[PDB]
Amino acid sequence: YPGADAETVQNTVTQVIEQNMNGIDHLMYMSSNGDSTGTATITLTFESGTDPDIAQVQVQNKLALATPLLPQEVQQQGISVEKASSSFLMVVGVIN
Amino acid sequence: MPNFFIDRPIFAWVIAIIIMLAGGLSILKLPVAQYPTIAPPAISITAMYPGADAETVQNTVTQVIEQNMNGIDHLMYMSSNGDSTGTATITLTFESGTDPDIAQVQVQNKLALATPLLPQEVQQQGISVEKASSSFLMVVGVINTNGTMNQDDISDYVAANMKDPISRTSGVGDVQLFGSQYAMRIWMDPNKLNNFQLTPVDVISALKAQNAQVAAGQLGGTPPVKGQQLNASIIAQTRLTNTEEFGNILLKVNQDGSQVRLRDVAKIELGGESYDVVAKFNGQPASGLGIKLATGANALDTANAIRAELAKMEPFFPSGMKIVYPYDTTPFVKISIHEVVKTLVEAIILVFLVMYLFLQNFRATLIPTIAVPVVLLGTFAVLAAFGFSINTLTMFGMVLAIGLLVDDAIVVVENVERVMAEEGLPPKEATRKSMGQIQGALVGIAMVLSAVFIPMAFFGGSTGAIYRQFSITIVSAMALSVLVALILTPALCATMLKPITGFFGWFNRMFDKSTHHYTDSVGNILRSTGRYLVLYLIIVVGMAWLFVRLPSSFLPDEDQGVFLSMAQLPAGATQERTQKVLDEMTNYYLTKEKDNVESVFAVNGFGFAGRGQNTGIAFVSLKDWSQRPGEENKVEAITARAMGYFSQIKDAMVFAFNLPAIVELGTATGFDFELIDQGGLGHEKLTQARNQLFGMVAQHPDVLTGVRPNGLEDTPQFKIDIDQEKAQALGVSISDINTTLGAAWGGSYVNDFIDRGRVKKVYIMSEAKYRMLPEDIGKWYVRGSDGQMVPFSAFSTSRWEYGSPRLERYNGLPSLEILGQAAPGKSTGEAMALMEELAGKLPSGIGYDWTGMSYQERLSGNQAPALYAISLIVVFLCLAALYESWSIPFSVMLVVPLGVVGALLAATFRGLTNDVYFQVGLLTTIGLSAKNAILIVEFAKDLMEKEGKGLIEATLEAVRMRLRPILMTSLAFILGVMPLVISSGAGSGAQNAVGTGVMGGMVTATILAIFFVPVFFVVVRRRFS
Amino acid sequence: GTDPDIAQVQVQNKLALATPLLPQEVQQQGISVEKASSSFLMVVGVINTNGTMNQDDISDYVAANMKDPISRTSGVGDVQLFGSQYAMRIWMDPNKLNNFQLTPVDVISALKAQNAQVAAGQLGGTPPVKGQQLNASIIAQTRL
Amino acid sequence: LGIKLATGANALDTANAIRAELAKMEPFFPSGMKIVYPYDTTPFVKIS
Amino acid sequence: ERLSGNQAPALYAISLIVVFLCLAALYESWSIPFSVMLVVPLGVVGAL
Repeated sequence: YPGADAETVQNTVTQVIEQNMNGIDHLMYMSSNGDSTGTATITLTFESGTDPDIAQVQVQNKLALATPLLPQEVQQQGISVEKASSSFLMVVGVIN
Repeated sequence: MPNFFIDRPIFAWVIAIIIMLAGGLSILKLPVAQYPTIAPPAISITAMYPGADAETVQNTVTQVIEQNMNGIDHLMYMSSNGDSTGTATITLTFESGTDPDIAQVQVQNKLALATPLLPQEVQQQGISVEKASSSFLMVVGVINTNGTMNQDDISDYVAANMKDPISRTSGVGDVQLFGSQYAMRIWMDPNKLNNFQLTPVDVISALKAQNAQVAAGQLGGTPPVKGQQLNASIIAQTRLTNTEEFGNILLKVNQDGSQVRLRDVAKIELGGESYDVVAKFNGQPASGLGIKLATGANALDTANAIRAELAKMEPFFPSGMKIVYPYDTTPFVKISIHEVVKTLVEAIILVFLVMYLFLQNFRATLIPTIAVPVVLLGTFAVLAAFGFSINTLTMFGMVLAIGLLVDDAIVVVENVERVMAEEGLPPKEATRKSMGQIQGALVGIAMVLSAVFIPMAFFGGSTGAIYRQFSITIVSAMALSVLVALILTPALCATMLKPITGFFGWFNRMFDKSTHHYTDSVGNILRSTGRYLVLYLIIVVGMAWLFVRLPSSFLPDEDQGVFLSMAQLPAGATQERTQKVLDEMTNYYLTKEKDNVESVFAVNGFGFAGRGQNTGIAFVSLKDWSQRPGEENKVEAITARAMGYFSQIKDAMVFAFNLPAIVELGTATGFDFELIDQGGLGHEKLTQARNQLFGMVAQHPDVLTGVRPNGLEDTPQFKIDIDQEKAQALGVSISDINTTLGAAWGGSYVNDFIDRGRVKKVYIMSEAKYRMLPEDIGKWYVRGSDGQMVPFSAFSTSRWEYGSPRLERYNGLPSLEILGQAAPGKSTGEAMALMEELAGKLPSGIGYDWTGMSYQERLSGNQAPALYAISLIVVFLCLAALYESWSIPFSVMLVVPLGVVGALLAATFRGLTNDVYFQVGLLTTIGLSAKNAILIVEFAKDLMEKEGKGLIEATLEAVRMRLRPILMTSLAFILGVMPLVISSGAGSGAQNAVGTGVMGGMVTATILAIFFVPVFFVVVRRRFS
Repeated sequence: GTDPDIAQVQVQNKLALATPLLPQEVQQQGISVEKASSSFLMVVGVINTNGTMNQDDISDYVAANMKDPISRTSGVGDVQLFGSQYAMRIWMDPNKLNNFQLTPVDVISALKAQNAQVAAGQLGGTPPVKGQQLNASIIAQTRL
Repeated sequence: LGIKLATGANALDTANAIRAELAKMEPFFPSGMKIVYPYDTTPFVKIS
Repeated sequence: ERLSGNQAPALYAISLIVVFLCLAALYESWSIPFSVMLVVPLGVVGAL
């Protein structure tokens, strides 16, 4: 949500999405945060064993009922849903 | 096995204990819901186009989405409709059993690619893709006792401080809101706008620019200048929040020098997003949340949590609010579940008492009391393995199985009891000999019964979903019972049993006399087998004659405590007139039925058939069952009284009706017809065809009855014609008239704003008093090229014409929903087929198609005889294996008509129907009518083959041996399921259907079988030497 | 062996991050993400014995009344059409346009202004004023 | 119409359904119009 | 880490019982398994 303070992005974007994301199958805990840059990322952690591919479908499916309520600007930017990993597998440094 | 565990009692207990623990653990994890998934998955695509006529939602929204719905897997039929309020839905029904989650995302994805094609307003309002198959767990409604705030305030509060905690509760899979939060509403004023030389386009432009947001970036963000020491983000113009701040929006600066602010040209207030629906509660404003249930969560538990969380926030409600629950399904589930456990515990007591009446020893009656519960707990583990969930179907599919469980415990124990007393063998050795007589038969019973219930599970459509619940429960329970009757009961019998006046002394004396007389009667019959074979034909025709005469239904209706009440007003009736009917409709319930009706959720402007200002609903909630004694205060009686009174109402087609048994589906009674327009003739020509069909079904009043439309008849509608030539002459852009006309009257959604930590819409719309009559069109002014305003009367011609407030489509082509039902005494198959012939002579290019239940019945009906051709043959093969012959199995199969006759006679006399419960009711009677016959024959064959006794002598001994275990099975089972017939309280519609079919069938199955199986065995054996 | 349906979701999930960046003309025409092999399963030809219809009148009927149901039948990924559905063609005349001092931009504006169908609210729609007695939808110009 | 096959779907099962769908459209064809199948590989999956 | 500790008592309680049932089945007595299940504390104390 470009050009949005941390307080405003938290109240408008994250609050709306986080409301319409409770009730997924095998939901363990839900974390979210929005920073001054305007990026508001929500990370869901499913119960160990849930088929990760299917979990994305449910999360992606539910987000559709929430996209209209977000500010008009957010829709243009687009919302990305993809399985996330906390730490790097490796790093490939390039030097001259 | 029986001879392996007999001397290994401990190893039997361990397997019994493991099974018991499996049930205990799985009882605490199994989901509980009123019904399982029955209806096929359905996806609804709702799109709002504010202030749009009925046609427009079709030619720009519904059609465009339909054209782009390509390449979706397992799509069964697509239907849609666009009403006059701007809302169009496209319900896609998929194949039964398809993963709904994958189905929904596929439907959404195609919509996502087609979103750009839709108009700008539709995209701005957003298109919602939901699941329509699921049903509400409960509908919690909040009211306003003091009447100090309208529904909008209540709806806004609910969306802000009640929707969050409820949606975070355990098991709440989806929360819907029956309202709209606040939305800054701007009430324009044509009189004031013309004074200041303004137009609605100017108002829109100012709002779109003076409530925006900016990305100021950073102060000293990368890349910096060398030596920087500070870095902080920049905050630029931010949205407005106060209604006063909106008023100050500067709209125009007069040439003189004065200011023209918005507040001086339009009233501003916090209103609702939509005033289409006006909810009420006993005459007070209200709004509610439609709480659904997540997949795999205790329905009883979740409704307990929700009612507990709302107790936390009870003090925090602003003074005047209160929480009410017009519609809830967990109280009914509580009754429908406990009533079953009251039967599964009454059967155990009855079996304990029944055996104690015959055997007269405590140690004997303790063997079933430990062998029946082990199976009941065991089947839960097997039931939980397949993923099933406790519900009204499986439970009523398990009360039917209690008969199977008992007869697999009475036979094993009773036979052992007979041997000890006749042969005198010790308890540890009597079981070895006793189980040597029926170990083969019991294993055979498992296959034969497994060959009668398994085919039921292979049906298709909605019926297959209901049948699959009964078959798996009965099969699982039956399979375990045989296993637990071959592993555990023999161990208990030997270990527990011991070697061997008043009432019991008299009873034995009388019973001994009876059984001796019974053998005399069969002896007389077997000498004249020819005469009694005639009676077997006079009984089979009776079965066939009565079976056809039995009406066919789907599921019985039950007093769920809530019943709807439609309300339809003539064409064009406004909101005020409807609310007058909905008030005298709510007054009757609270005046003539004050002792039964609890509340009336008098919704307005909403209807199932259609939507508009001339429709209404009232979810009437009745008092608890305990406060409604007798049949005079049931839903069936109350609806009849209300229907009689509402026939006197003028200017309203009011009519009340009870909910369906499974609210997820529709009525599921009758037929569903689509009158497609294949040739592109147009809507007007299509209606001419429907009227032709309606005027031609009248020739067949004895087959088709109550054939009515489901849409809305065309009604007058204002038509405004913009004279293109005149507009150019006066220098007014046609793109400006379309906005002033479309924004002043239809309302527009300019942009969003932030308030109290939430984002809310801003709507502009003319004041209510300036957009009412046709004369008001001339009251609106639009700026010309030179700045001089012109009125709509100068370049607009208006006239009244007819149109359809609710257009409809089907599979992409126009249609006209037609509903109805078959005439009394005529099957839906003939009524359904008659319509095809009638619809086949309509003008060219007008086809048809069956949807809803009829489309499913057009597929399930094919498998009705085919599945029982496999079942009958496989059963015969199993029997031929058990008896080691081809001719003997005829005797076993021929008792099937005996069992059915009792059920049909009882059902017909009680005036029941051939519903789903009854059909399963026959199977257990048929299943438990052969289980008593398979042992009579196998004993006769055993005696004849080993001891060599003559045929007639062998059969007489066989019937004498098996007279006790037949009676205790029938006497205990009939007494066990007698409560289910006398029951008249909550959830009695299902209980009566199951109870009557079983008790009636069992009585004639027991009486006739013990007189006929010996006749069949001798006749079959005689002829097939 | 990859689940073909799960693959499409991920492919189209990523495509939704780039669709806004595409030119408007592409979005209006519509971009379809199909899961179909490049080889044709079969071809359903259509002809007319009379011969009155040309290679386009037949094409319209295939698209109008036949193409849509086929593309939805379970087990069909893509249904290409060997022709073109009808579409009102405006054959412009540069010799005449210059004569009347016009341009294609003016013609585009005229089509959007006049061949446009506008939502027009209702007569006394909600919220009404006490004493109302009639409610009828308003209709303005529609698609030509 | 050049019909393609969705990945993972049976070739002969789909072709059986498509020929069933057209049967519901043949009756309403205007005068002269007729359906001819100039190319289909499914029969080879059946005759073979 | 918290979840590991919470379900630890159930893991030992249910594993001990299953052995008792499995031992009793093999030894056809409710006492001899009670004479082999009394050595586990002599084993656990070794690990601690």
